[PDB]
Amino acid sequence: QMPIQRVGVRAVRHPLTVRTAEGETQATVGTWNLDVHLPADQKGTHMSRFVALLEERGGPLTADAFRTMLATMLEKLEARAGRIEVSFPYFVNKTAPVSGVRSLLDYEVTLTGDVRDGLTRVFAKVLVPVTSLCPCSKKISQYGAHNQRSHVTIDAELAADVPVEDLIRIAEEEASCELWGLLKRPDEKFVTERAYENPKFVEDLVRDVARRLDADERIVAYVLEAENFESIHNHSAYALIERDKRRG
Amino acid sequence: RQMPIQRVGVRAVRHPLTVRTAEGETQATVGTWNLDVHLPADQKGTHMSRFVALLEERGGPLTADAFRTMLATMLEKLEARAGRIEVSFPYFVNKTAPVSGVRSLLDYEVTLTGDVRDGLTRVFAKVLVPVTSLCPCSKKISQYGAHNQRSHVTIDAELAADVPVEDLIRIAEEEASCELWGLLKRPDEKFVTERAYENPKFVEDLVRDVARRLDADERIVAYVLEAENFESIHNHSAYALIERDKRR
Amino acid sequence: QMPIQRVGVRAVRHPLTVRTAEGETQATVGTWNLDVHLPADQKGTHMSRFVALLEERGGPLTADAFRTMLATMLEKLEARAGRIEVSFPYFVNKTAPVSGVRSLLDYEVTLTGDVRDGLTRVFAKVLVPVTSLCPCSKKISQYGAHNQRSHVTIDAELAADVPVEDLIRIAEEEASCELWGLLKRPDEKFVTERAYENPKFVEDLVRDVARRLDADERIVAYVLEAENFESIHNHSAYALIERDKRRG
Amino acid sequence: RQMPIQRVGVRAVRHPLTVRTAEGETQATVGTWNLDVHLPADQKGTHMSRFVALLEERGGPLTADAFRTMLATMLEKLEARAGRIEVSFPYFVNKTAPVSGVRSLLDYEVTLTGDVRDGLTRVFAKVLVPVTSLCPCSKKISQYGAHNQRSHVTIDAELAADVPVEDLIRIAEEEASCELWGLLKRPDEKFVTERAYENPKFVEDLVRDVARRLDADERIVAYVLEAENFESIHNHSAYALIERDKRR
Ligand SMILES: [Mn+2]
Ligand SMILES: [Mn+2]
Ligand SMILES: [Mn+2]
Ligand SMILES: [Mn+2]
Repeated sequence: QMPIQRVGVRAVRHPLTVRTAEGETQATVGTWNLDVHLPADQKGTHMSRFVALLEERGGPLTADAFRTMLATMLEKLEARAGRIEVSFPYFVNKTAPVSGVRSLLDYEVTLTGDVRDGLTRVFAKVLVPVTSLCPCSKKISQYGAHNQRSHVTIDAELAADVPVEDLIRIAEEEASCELWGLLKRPDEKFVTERAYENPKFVEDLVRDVARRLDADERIVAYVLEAENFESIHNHSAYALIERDKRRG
Repeated sequence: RQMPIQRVGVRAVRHPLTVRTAEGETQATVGTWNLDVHLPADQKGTHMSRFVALLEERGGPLTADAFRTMLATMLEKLEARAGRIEVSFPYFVNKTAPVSGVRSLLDYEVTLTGDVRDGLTRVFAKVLVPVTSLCPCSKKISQYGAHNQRSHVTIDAELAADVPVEDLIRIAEEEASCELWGLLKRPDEKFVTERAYENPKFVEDLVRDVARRLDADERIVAYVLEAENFESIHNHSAYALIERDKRR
Repeated sequence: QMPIQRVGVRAVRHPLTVRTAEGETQATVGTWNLDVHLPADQKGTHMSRFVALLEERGGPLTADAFRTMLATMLEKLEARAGRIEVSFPYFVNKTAPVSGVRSLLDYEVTLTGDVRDGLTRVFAKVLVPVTSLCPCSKKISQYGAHNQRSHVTIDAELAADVPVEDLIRIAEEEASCELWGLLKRPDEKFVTERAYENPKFVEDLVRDVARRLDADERIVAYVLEAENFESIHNHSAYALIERDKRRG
Repeated sequence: RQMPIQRVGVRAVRHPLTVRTAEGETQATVGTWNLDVHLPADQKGTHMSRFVALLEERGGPLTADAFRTMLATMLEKLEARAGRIEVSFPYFVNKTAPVSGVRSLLDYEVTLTGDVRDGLTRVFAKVLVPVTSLCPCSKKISQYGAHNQRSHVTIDAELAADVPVEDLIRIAEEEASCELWGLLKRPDEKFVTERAYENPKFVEDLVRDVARRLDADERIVAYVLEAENFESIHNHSAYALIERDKRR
């Protein structure tokens, strides 16, 4: 006797191909969460149809194909509102700072689509691993400064199409240092020095990243998180910034 | 860096906890704490150290009113005007088997959240209840048998007035095809298998039946109800979400 | 002043391509654990070299390439003993029982190589999701019978090259019913009936699977596990069988 | 089906636990239990129900001797001659900060295993100690700074004579670059940053230093020691394993 906002399949693991900024087609494994709105006067959705769209679907998952999948799901399941969400690991070939030795780095990307109330919204979320270094530990200590691996997460509601790599760079750029999978000894020296030279508190990280998200038209709203897995503790330091530019 | 941060603090701090039962008995459980505060735009950083001190000093059972005293003490000790406390912990209920009566303990995952922002104190209670599901379709189409799977019903509830988790569990255990038990006897296995078969329910029916009972409690202003069936026939889960705010 | 049996990198996520029994090349994401033995008179291994073998390596990961990687690692790291281990999700296009509707299913495959004491050993481990159904619940109940999703894991030490798909079939074949991602209504009926018709206890599952591993020459030893995620309980039923045919 | 099963029983049963401290104080913690028995070849199946009954009836602190009484009661109640009990739980130790002395609790993950097979009773103790690591290479090559990461040292120890976990933690906390604390003050952050810098250690050095101290305890017949550095500079971990059996 009541409508259900989300009703559908969840945790469907299924192969995916994305297209890199470099034009390459990247093959990965995704986890899909496809759901639809059920009108009160409807007893139940057709669950076999979700798995069928995933099997029928083909090609690289471009921004346009993503939107075409959301519409195809609503037409095939006979719905007016619904959401599609896929999570997958994404890889970028990076270049070491001094040696130039190429190596891959792994990011976690979640892509979401949602049509409700005649409005379609696309969301880009990337978790970017980075190195942080406390400025206090550096300032009060004769030698050394505590450093920890950090996870910067950018859940951005796109006003225009934004490459995930555009969000990864903002993260790596405003971080004390960015992670690389292979580092030569000349490279270990530079990363250890540049981090010490650029110590940033979690409040500084999220602030420095937010300013650049603020200044981007393609981002109408975003949730920004930064977690420092403190070496000196068994807990983490956490900071979240929420901004909807449509406010006002 | 001239920008406020809605949430800065410590994350994933495990620490021993004592809570108060509906009976008023105290249960000892381990908790994972999240303590964060709002940071003004002209403030460089909050005191991470103080958040842990509040956990070490705090003692005694975690009564609702005690949870509200802690949220104020946090703002008072970290010199903030807004902030949130989150704590999740396993919760046990001695259960009575349906036919034999053999007592057995069942575990649940409870999360309490308090939040002060814009001069409003809001308390939440989220519980995960483990329950059995049985497909109405399998039962009708098949000559014999009916596929059944373990389900997870999650009730996140903003409580205008305090409500025991026991009260939340009941709405889910009662509205499920059948409740779970740790110890069952041959008499009790027959009842659970027969009763579940006699009350088949789709993920859509389950959330709808739990919503109607959550809609009828004055204490619960708002809620986000989730039901996930781990389908035996597939390696993917069925899902349904109902969100209701009684203010709107 | 002492040797270290395993010393190296761990949790290196990195893209992988395997070749299916159907000749196809399957692209997936792997997690690598590459380690080497350190002689007492050696202070430390070269960790940058592990990541370099992964970046340098190419082609589908065939059984032969896997062995050639283990040797290349020992030669490149200047070791006499060492281990390589990659974990990745693997997909098979299955056909529904009555409708024939094709759909993918996801398995977790771990491949291990180890050279020690002049002996090289290759191990194949596949986790196969399956449906189980209690024979007691069926025997003591007027209607219905409890059914749960199960995970059958086969860690087999190969005496000859064995396709992972050969191990997945043994698992799906001796199970009450095998999982399919897309099932039509004719298909739901068959899977619900065949399971009820073939109820098997966890002790029966592992026994029925072991007999077929026993009778396979390509398997010199294996660890077999079966976990039933009981619908009627919040815990699981577990059975493990260990067999080394070289015993005697 | 004419084949023995080395391990049949229940898995992942969470249940509240009380353990005894080296001080003799009792600590309340939640446990996840694994109770299995050996099944003869001519036996169709063990009684799953009895395993949970043993957990409900059992009370009082989990003293070593009490753990050994439970292993016998299990074989006696399930009518078996071989079997294993495993229980893992968070463990806390009030810690004292190095300069200020501010007490703070730190958590560890402890796993106790008992095993009767071939008429031998074997007790084990596995603990995970959270510790900080600092690279000796970064310290030498770099002009300023030194990269540091949180590490996990795991000691699995077959105990001929009972040993408190406190004794295991000490060997790891002492042999690490620096121990972890929940609450630290500006004086204590300086000490930890300086001390860790003053005692750099490679994953290989750490396991080697912990082994020598584990080799010198008569109570510990055998052990598998693991050390994993979550390197800040990379998204992958350093690893080292040392396995020693003092019988061989
Ligand atoms: Mn710090
Ligand atoms: Mn069904
Ligand atoms: Mn049963
Ligand atoms: Mn290093």
